[PDB]
Amino acid sequence: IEWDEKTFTKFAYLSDPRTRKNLVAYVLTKANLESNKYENTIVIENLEDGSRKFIEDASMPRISPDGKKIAFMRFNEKKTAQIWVADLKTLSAKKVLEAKNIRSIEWNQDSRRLLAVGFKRREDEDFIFEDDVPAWFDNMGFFDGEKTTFWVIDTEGEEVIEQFEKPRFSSGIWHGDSIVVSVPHRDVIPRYFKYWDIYLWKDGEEEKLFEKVSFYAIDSDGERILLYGKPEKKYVSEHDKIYIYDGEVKGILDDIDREVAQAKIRNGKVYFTLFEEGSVNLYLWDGEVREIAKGKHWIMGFDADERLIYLKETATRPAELYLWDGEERQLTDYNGLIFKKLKTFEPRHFRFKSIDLELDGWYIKPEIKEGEKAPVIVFVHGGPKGMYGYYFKYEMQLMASKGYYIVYVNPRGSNGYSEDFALRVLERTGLEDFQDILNGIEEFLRLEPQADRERIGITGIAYGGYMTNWALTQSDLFKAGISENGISYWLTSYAFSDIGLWFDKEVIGDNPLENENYRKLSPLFYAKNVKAPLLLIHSLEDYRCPLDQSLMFYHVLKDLGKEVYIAIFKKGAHGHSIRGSPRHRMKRYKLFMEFFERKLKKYEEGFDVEKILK
Amino acid sequence: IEWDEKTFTKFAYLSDPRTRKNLVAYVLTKANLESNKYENTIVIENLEDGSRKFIEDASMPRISPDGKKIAFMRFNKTAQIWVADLKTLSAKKVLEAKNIRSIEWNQDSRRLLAVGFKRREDEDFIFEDDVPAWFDNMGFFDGEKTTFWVIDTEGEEVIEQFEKPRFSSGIWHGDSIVVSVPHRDVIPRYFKYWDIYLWKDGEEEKLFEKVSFYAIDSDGERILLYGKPEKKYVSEHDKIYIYDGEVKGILDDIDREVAQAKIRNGKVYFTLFEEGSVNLYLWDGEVREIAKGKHWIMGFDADERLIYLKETATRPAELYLWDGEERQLTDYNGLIFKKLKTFEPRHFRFKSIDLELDGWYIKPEIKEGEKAPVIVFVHGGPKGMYGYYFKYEMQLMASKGYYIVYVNPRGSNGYSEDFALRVLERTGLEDFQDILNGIEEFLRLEPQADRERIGITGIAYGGYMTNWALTQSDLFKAGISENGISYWLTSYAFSDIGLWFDKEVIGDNPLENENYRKLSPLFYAKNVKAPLLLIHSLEDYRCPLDQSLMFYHVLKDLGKEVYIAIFKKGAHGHSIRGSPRHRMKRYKLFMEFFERKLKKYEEGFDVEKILK
Amino acid sequence: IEWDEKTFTKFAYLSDPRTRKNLVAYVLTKANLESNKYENTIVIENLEDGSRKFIEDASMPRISPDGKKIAFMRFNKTAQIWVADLKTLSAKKVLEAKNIRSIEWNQDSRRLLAVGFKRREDEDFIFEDDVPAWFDNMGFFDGEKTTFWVIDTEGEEVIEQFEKPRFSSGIWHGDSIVVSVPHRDVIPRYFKYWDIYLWKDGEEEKLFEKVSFYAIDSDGERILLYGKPEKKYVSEHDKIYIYDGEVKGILDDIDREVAQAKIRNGKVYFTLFEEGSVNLYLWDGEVREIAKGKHWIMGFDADERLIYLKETATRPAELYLWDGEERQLTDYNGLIFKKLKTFEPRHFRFKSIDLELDGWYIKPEIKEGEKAPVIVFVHGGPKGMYGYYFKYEMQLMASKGYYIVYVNPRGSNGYSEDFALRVLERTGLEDFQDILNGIEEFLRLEPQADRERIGITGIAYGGYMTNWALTQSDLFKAGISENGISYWLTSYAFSDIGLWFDKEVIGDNPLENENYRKLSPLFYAKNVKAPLLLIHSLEDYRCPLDQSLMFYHVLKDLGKEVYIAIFKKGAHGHSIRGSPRHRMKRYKLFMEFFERKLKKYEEGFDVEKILK
Ligand SMILES: [Cl-]
Ligand SMILES: [Mg+2]
Ligand SMILES: [Mg+2]
Ligand SMILES: [Mg+2]
Ligand SMILES: [Mg+2]
Ligand SMILES: [Mg+2]
Ligand SMILES: [Mg+2]
Ligand SMILES: [Mg+2]
Repeated sequence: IEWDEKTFTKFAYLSDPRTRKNLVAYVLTKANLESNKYENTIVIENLEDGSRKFIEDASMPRISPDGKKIAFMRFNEKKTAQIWVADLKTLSAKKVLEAKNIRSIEWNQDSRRLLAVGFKRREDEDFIFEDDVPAWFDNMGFFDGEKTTFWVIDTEGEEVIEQFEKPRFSSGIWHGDSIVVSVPHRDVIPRYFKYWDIYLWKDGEEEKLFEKVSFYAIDSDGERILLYGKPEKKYVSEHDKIYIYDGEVKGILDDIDREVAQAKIRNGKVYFTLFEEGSVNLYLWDGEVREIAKGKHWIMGFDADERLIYLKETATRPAELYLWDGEERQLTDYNGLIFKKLKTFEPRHFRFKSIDLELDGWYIKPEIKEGEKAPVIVFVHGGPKGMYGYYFKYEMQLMASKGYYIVYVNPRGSNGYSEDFALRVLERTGLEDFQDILNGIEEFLRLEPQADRERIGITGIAYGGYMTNWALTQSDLFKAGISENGISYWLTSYAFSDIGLWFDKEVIGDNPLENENYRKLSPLFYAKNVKAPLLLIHSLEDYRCPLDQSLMFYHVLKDLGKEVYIAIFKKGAHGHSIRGSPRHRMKRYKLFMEFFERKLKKYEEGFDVEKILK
Repeated sequence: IEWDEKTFTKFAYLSDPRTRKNLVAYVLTKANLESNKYENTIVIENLEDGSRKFIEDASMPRISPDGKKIAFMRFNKTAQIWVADLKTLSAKKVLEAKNIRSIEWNQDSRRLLAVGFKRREDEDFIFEDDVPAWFDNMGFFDGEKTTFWVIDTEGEEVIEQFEKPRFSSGIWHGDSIVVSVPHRDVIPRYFKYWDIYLWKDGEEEKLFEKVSFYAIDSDGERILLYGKPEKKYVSEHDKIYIYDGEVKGILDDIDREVAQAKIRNGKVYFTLFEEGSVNLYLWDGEVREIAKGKHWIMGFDADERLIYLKETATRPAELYLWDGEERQLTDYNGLIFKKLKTFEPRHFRFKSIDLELDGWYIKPEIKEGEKAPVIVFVHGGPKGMYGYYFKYEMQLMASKGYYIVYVNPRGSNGYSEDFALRVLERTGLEDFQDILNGIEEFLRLEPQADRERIGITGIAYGGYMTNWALTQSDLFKAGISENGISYWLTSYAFSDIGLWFDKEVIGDNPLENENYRKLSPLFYAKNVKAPLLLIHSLEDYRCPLDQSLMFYHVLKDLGKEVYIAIFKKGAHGHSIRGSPRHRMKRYKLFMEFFERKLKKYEEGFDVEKILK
Repeated sequence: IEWDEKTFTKFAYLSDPRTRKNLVAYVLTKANLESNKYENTIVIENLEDGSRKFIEDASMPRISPDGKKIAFMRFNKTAQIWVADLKTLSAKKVLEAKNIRSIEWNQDSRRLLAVGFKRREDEDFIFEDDVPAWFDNMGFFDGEKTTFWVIDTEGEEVIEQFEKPRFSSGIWHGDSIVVSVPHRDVIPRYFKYWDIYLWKDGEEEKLFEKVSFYAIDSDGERILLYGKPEKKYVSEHDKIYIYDGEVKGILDDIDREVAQAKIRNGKVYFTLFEEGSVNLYLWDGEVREIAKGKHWIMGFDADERLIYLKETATRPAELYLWDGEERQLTDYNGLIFKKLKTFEPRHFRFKSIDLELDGWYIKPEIKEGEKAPVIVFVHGGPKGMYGYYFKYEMQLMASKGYYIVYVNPRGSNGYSEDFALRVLERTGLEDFQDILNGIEEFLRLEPQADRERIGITGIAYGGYMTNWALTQSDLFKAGISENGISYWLTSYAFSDIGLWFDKEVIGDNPLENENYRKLSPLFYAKNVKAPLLLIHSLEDYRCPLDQSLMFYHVLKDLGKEVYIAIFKKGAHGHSIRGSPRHRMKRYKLFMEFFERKLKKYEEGFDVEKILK
């Protein structure tokens, strides 16, 4: 009906599509605000006639290759997950295995065995013990000396007939009757996202396929293994590509310089998506690269067996399921009725010149009077290699409905462009990519006289949050800001955060203990400069950008007599904005709105959370 | 009985002594390892007859001024104030109150003064508009404000309430309340400046503005202040003053710090940190020593009688009475200790730079022809003090065949104010040498100590000094650093006392000032060749997890041998104050790591096989 | 994967096959060690699309004759009868049922016949006016009578009920019910004589008076009877008969016992005990075989199809279909038994006294030039049979390096009737010789078997043989005796089946008969030279606890080395039917006891240390 902090609860969220023969499966997720829980329903849709059947309180659908049956997960309260198998015809099901700590399940070609990947920890009640690095990872909790577990599960007898473990952050996939195992390669310390060793495992014995390469195995058609990466990388920020390995490594993407978002191989054909200029598009490789779905949108996921299906999300609509027969046909409209009565604001794309480059930019125009001006919010995506674009961004439609101009850009370092365009940001953070945004703003103001230049706020999460702190220390233009799970100091990010030990050396430069860049590019040392009211938002479970990042910056700013507030969420990780409990997320949305309302649209003194939140 | 990780559970811990007339009240606390809980039993003794009655599962005893009745607390999740007639010990639930930090009797034996706090208390998120965002052992402030309740114990109602800013305190003075509040300039000045008000019937009058002391007690005629009238540094020795309407310092001739003190009918009882001891004195208009020697007086109370809790290096506290002489009231742990070997430390003086410093060591039972390894303890601080109190680890490791050694480097409490102030901005320089010197001198008096094996451990500042040691020195063969500091800058912007404490102890303009990076172990991490164990807890806001974890992460990035154990619960003091099962595990770990990385080295550390 | 105490939990156990039209249904059972529970899942297979569908946490599948619906039970302490539509498997709850032992469809695919029991159910005490006071696996009778309910599954009501004496049974015959009730003279004669009635609408006529068979099945024109018309000994082979109102025995020229039988459309499907095998046959008016080989057919059903469970010495049952050839329907354990080694027993013939006997032995993997210890297993009985079924302990111990050796002594099932009758009042005489002689022939065949370590073990009658062996012989270096017999007199008076069984197998006039003392191991106890482990369970009324405990106490009084393990739960059959955790402990115990007293003898058995 109207846009507010709850409206997101009214959307149907689709995820994790799967297909075999003429069947499609996916997960329907709702945010239940009353019970404060997410509900999951696997939907199984027959092609031809649109008929649906359901598996309630379940997720991770996997359809057996023979299309006779489907495997899934139910989660528990008692804190344990169960693996179930149901027959596809009647949907009667049985409980196969009770498994905690299971991150994935994949069918074998025989529609009998499953491959489960998971982890084991030390699990002492009173304390965690760590001999390795890092001590934690975001959304995974404290590693507590975690290792990777592999289970070959028989769904008939319901037993684990094979099990072995590997180092932390390994992964595996079926290759025929054998398993392809990717283990992060270790020199001084495991080199994550950089180098892997790859093995071929069958019946307790393995052989090494690759030594210290830059790619890992994401899929197999049983003849060929699909490799995701480059064979070798100078920078993890380099565009990931895809390779087919028959015993020779043949890259099919060499001519195309873009990063591969997602890929799957079936029957020698390879379906994959790319980041391009704010979009994520779907292509097929039959031995030539062919276009499938390309436009202003993001393809969130896809699967192909006899048929090709994918989820398509847009700037104004959450994902719906589509089928491609050689023409695109839309299979589901879940949110059709809600958005019939709900106004959406489409972003207008513009080009602008910044230094030596021409960049992409977008703004949303609220409804205002021909005789009046509107306040502006500048969003800055996480990164640096994140990308803004044609996906669905809640806050943006929210604030547009409330009368704000919405403006965002893809500064150098962003994904969706040339590899070089991305690498440029390296040890450049806060210099050129910040000018990119200021120039994007300026071109925007010129395109839109009705935007009031005197009220312009800025907000961002993660890297965006760092950019928000930076913007307030380095510029006079912003009347308000909201910084979330950001970075005020690069050094602690290097030592503290989950990925800090590798990522920072690359993005901020080497020799962190010495290198003066770390204090030079960090907003924390520029604190005396901030003249704007600022809200900091953080979450206690976020190991990507740890609590200190927000809290130090807040404490110091307060010591300098600045106006700043900190909201610390008791639960939730780095992604808590989208992934936290519905009630949590709602309160954040309410806070986000109200701050921009009282600090930007019209400035008023102080912030009273008790009175404001009701 | 033998010494191990479980041995601390067998001790009776006494606390919070109280007296009115001839009656004595105190708390008996046992650590139950099975139920993994602490058990509290209020014991009430008749000064004669030795007779003991009890109040089960309760604490915070307060005896009425008329000694007819006693107030106490029972904690569940809510706390309840109870009142029992002392004669039959029959009791009634008076007020059910969560977040009450204290209770005190009005002179009339009717009204109570209860000092709590109120917070925003949203379930999903905390919101902070003030500083700091948290305090160690108090949790996240979440906009905390101080509350004051005047409770009538008869009708059982709250007849008065008002609130003050965070960290405010109050006490009874006659029929009014003395309210001390932290003074605000930009941010509240904690431990530095206070405004003091006198409060009655809704109206207040400001007694003091921007003073370095606050009101710690009253006899109702006079007000006892704790602090100085003005301080250039918080690290200055805190003294006592009698305010009758004119401030009079009674301590002006003694340069020492007061630990504790109270006023009863014109007379002032107090304790001082002196050279590794805490001694009890009485001021009747002259300073007269009551209990002095090698020990700590951990608490005391006096009305018609003077009682106190004495604790020594070989023993946990017991209750003592003094008439003209000392008489030991209770032996709780005697039977147990009869069966347990105890080690008295040996006092020794040493030369460090220009000063003569105190030192101590404990000598194990050693084979006539053999040498023993050494464990160096560094106390919290900088203004903490080692001495004659009871340190579990020391006894434990002693009975385990280790040399125990510790010193009081400059900056330590218990000496001249200047002796303490010397450390300011000097952290890791002079005091470290003081430790290096004390060590040498020790090795000299004890040739039996094996210089080839010397370890070091410490908590908080002691943890920092441990880190510092392994970066600055090839002397130590291993270390255990608990809740310490690898980096001073974050200690400034992150922890609870950082904003002020760091500026004074480290330097001003922290963002610029290079001292923060120079005295910070994290930058010297390349220099560490000794195996290190890093210990932390998730609830400690004094020295946040970043201090231990960043250090551990960096060291691992450099290929050093290091380990980290992070306790899912507990604050800065979790080692002593953690849950029994928690504390035992830490003891067993502490124990095993010194065994395996120091006494006889070995490769790797397996916490699974080693714990059980 | 490796063989150990826990390996049995990795196998899928199928039971209770049923079929109608093109449909098949059976029960999948798994032993869950973590939850310590047995899990059942009804599996329904279509012979059309070769597909599976499931009914979770359920058993007793019964498919309606028209193939449209399936009835089943869910237990938990109640039980409930459900009905599901076979196409979608949507299910509705029909009747909440306590004490229902069986359910069967009427030809109308509407009504069920439930047979069950009712007792006195006093909370504090059981009261018994009949015999016996208890039955193994049924608990104490407490006055129990058999109850019969006719249930309409549409309206979900009991339309008909009546009751008969204890141990009565019934089956549908057309629209009527054939009731078999035990014939009473002084006490009911169980397993000897029955009276048979035809019951409809509250009315009954008597078909048979005091006959030695009862009614097993009906095709609605014909009643299948199981027994003989007249048996002198209950140990006589039970045969099958067809009653159209004249009685025709179909097996007359075959002297073998029928294990199971069913009748559909004038044809009779049945199994036979033959020489270690249980084989499937059909009778179309001439006996013709279906599945014959080294195997046991554990169950079967026929309507439009013939399906059966087949189990072998190396594999648990899998399901098969017979179209005129055998086709394997299920391999549940196939993947497991790729990675798990199994041992096919070698069959051998030997001579004993006047007979030629069957024997089997498993040869372990041995270091050549060295020898392996032996374990003789004795089957229950005496009319039990060893053979081609799957015996866990045998696979377990063979994998641990033991020879396994067992025989069917005279009195065993699966040979001529006279062969079975030979053992009567002979227990411990000839059949024990049969075992000794078999062992001797085996030692010849396997010179690598070490005759200086040979153990012996058995359950029930086999525990009897184990006791007997240690008192009657010097051959054995150790033994494990489970739920056996030391003293026959108490077997007769105390045990569930004693009053009839012991008169037939041991002898008549039990109180006056010297055989009861003479064949009892207990009276020879002074003879035992070999360490012995006794195993019992408190719930076994087949061989009551005194059997093990008296033998134990006596042996101790004589200074012998003996131990006793008493399982707090479980009946006679607890080794297989006990709770998974229970069964695991039993296995671990069995294994470790043979290891430490047989393979290499050591002093003492410390159970707290030996099992985890
Ligand atoms: Cl299956
Ligand atoms: Mg809802
Ligand atoms: Mg199951
Ligand atoms: Mg990448
Ligand atoms: Mg009351
Ligand atoms: Mg002080
Ligand atoms: Mg019903
Ligand atoms: Mg029979």
